[PDB]
Amino acid sequence: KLNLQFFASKK
Amino acid sequence: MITVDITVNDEGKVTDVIMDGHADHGEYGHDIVSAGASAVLFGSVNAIIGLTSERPDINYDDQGGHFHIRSVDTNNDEAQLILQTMLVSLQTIEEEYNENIRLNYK
Amino acid sequence: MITVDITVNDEGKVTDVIMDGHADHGEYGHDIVSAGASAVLFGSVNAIIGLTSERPDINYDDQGGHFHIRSVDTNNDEAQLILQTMLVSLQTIEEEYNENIRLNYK
Ligand SMILES: [Ca+2]
Ligand SMILES: [Ca+2]
Ligand code: NI
Repeated sequence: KLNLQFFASKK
Repeated sequence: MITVDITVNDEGKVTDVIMDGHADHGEYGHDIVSAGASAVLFGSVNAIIGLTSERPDINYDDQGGHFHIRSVDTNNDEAQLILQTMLVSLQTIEEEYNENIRLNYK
Repeated sequence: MITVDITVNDEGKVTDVIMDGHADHGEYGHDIVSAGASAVLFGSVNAIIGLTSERPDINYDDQGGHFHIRSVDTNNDEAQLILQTMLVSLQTIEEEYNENIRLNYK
């Protein structure tokens, strides 16, 4: 599926 | 920061784009730079498959942080225009969010 | 909620894309989905102005969160494939974020 937060970190 | 390494062969055709890292703009769930780049990436890749006869080699970290597109039929004009479009869109994000995303041509 | 109104003419050519609710309150999910759709839309327009010879009638009201692309040369095959690439990318967003964005064909 699509993840708009694919390029965002955990912390 | 997300870095976007683009390789363009002798004839000017885009053969690889490699996108690596995280944008580090906001909090997980609310990062707008990541939302921008992601929508453009996955949108383009799926569109290639959907609108043209090209079937690109795709390899990625399904936990986020790494996507690789290698073109196969680099001569496919429809597919090359979609890749160009992608680059211009990501450049549009770079010029307003300078420190979150970087394009590098090889 | 972001709405996207898409007008196709009798021959299949995309005439109009209207996005609204960009700059409106929105629920959980809005900030990123709005960031996604807008990067795809403004990205596409820039690509249509830099990669093709089509010069569409463009109206962006930054205050209203109302953005309107009206095609002029509807026979420009390159511009038209950039538009259908945009639609695909917008659909990709709809598929997973049905609660924050809706596409309507007219
Ligand atoms: Ca086609
Ligand atoms: Ca109609
Ligand atoms: Ni309008």
